[PDB]
Amino acid sequence: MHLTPEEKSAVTALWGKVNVDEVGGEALGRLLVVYPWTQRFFESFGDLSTPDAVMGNPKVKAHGKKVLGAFSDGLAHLDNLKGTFATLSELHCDKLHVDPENFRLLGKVLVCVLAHHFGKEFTPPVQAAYQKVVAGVANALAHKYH
Amino acid sequence: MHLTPEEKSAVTALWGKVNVDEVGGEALGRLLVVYPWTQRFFESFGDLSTPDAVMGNPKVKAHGKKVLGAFSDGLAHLDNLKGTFATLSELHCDKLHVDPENFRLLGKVLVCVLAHHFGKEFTPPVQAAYQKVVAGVANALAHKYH
Amino acid sequence: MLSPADKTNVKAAWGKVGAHAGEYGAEALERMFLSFPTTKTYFPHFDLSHGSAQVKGHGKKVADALTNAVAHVDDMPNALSALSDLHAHKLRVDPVNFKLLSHCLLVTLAAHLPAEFTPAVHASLDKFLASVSTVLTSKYRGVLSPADKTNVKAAWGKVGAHAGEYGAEALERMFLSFPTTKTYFPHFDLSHGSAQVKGHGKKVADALTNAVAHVDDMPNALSALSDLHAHKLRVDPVNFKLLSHCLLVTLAAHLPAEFTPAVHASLDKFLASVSTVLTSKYR
Ligand code: HEM
Ligand code: HEM
Ligand code: HEM
Ligand code: HEM
Ligand SMILES: [C-]#N
Ligand SMILES: [C-]#N
Ligand SMILES: [C-]#N
Ligand SMILES: [C-]#N
Repeated sequence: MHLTPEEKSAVTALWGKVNVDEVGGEALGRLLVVYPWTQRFFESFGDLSTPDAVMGNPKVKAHGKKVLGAFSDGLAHLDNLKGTFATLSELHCDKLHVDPENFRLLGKVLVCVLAHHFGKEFTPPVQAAYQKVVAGVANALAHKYH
Repeated sequence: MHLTPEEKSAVTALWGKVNVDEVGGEALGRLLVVYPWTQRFFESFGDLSTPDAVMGNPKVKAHGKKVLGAFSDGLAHLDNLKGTFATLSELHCDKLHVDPENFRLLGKVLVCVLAHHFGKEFTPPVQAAYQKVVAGVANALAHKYH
Repeated sequence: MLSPADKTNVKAAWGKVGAHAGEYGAEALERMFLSFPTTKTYFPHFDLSHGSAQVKGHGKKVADALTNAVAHVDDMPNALSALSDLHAHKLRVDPVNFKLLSHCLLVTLAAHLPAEFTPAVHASLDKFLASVSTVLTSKYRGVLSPADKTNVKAAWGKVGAHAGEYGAEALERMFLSFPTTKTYFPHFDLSHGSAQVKGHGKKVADALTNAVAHVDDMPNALSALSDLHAHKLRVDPVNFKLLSHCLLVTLAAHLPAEFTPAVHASLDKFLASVSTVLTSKYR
């Protein structure tokens, strides 16, 4: 979408410190622990009773990385997320049946993780550039619906 | 927004049987009567205490022709709603201070008004074409906000 | 909420629908599936083809429920309890879809009641449908359980004299991230480090400190604060989820080891509650 060279350099700058793997499961597990209803999609995993069950469950981790990876891929094609997330957009609609309004919950959970793992560094102007990025990815995921 | 050609054809076909002076006055009277808190922006219009006064109010009527006049333009330039509502976007943001969430309220009332006037002719497919239009218009008008 | 005049307008309009309630319900559903396709994800098992037999059926059941609601208009929550457990607990339907259905219901009524769809009736119907929704959307992620109560205190306590400092940082993060919110502070100097934002930021966190102190009775505590927002200002509800997200990012950037999943979830539930308290009087 529309990213200023500065915020198109700030986003990529801080991502270059992001441990996609551990961050992949930190975000997905919290989604599962903060917005419980979303769990009805991931029983495929196992025991999702306690937060300790969730964060420790290896299926959640394994999936969390597959998710933060597609995300990293969306970052390589920042100005054409519609094409990069088209297939996935077909998957979530036709196969998975996910109300796109959920895509937003992962967006705010991921940002919080970035804040938690960066504190001071994750300044207000950085947050902003990020808000734009997740919103752009959400609208790409909800794009093939019909 | 992306409407099909036959949807584009349907919207315009129907817009032709529309009496802008008549619908604009009613669409705006309804906004102020159904979402009474929005009349906080039209204190200068006079007496807006009873629905009889709003619909009968001369300023309300005059302002509506303008509102719907802008709309026919958006429809006349359907492949570029942003370049048509740029002045209007800047105005609503900078001069007026309108939360863009209120834009959707007006679109809602327009669809109800068209349905009321067209009745049976306002079929589901025809409503869907129109839902695309007003969601595009509200989006373009909410673009110069910063 | 609904005025006696409002009850009357509803009863009369629904009375005019009559035996067609059943067919108007299938129509509202079809219009919805067609205008807002994302809603179809909640009905992956149905036959949504036009004039479908499964849709005619559900429409009638949806219609019977509105009749139940219209007939027990004075105690909506009571008569619709089961319907609430279903959509909230079993089905798990996002509240935003209730606005799409209601909309297609009013469009259906409008197209069928030429003489009756007056602006006054249109207004009274839109409130009723909004009440029905609130009722079926009530028992979602709610209630501050005793474990959350601890979390919110064990975390807010760890804020301390940095509350006014954080509330100001919450406001800035919101203004920068969500520009449209500045439409509520147009005369302020929203610039970084302004005294307006700092002077205002301490008030927000003071009211939040107070909400924690009176966590079990926020409705009384925040009464005049809810009148300010919902009535004197008319702040759109969605804006409150914006202020909430920003407080979480600030809180999480400053108290990391303390921002565990458990703590996170509880603050999200608390802030969600505060927002609803200030919301209420809106309609
Ligand atoms: C918004 C960001 C999201 C992105 C980019 C994303 C990405 C992914 C990816 C890459 C996969 C793996 C697909 C494969 O096998 O190739 C996946 C699977 C899946 N996603 Fe998402 N997703 C998102 C949001 C959501 C949300 C919010 C939900 C539901 C609340 C959801 C539910 C699922 C489910 C159920 C699967 C299948 C996992 C299984 O096999 O059990 N996704 N997603
Ligand atoms: C849905 C799309 C909207 C369109 C197409 C639209 C269109 C217009 C037009 C054509 C004007 C120009 C009047 C002039 O310059 O002389 C105007 C003025 C204005 N609009 Fe909107 N508008 C929209 C939504 C809103 C909404 C929802 C509100 C807020 C309730 C709003 C509040 C105003 C006000 C108060 C003015 C200034 C009127 C005056 O001069 O006193 N508009 N709008
Ligand atoms: C004004 C609000 C609504 C009313 C009055 C209403 C009413 C009903 C009724 C009467 C049933 C039958 C339940 C039963 O027989 O046990 C039902 C089922 C259901 N509703 Fe709603 N509903 C509303 C909004 C929604 C929305 C917005 C959605 C999602 C778009 C939704 C999705 C469903 C689903 C998925 C079912 C069950 C389908 C099945 O039988 O498998 N409802 N609703
Ligand atoms: C977490 C929820 C919120 C709380 C606890 C809160 C609290 C407060 C408090 C304590 C005041 C000061 C009252 C006064 O003396 O004027 C106030 C005023 C106000 N609030 Fe909020 N607020 C919240 C969210 C919002 C949001 C999301 C907006 C809009 C973006 C908003 C807009 C305003 C405005 C415009 C005023 C009046 C400012 C003035 O006096 O000029 N509030 N708020
Ligand atoms: C996939 N989440
Ligand atoms: C704008 N009315
Ligand atoms: C209800 N569907
Ligand atoms: C009030 N902020």
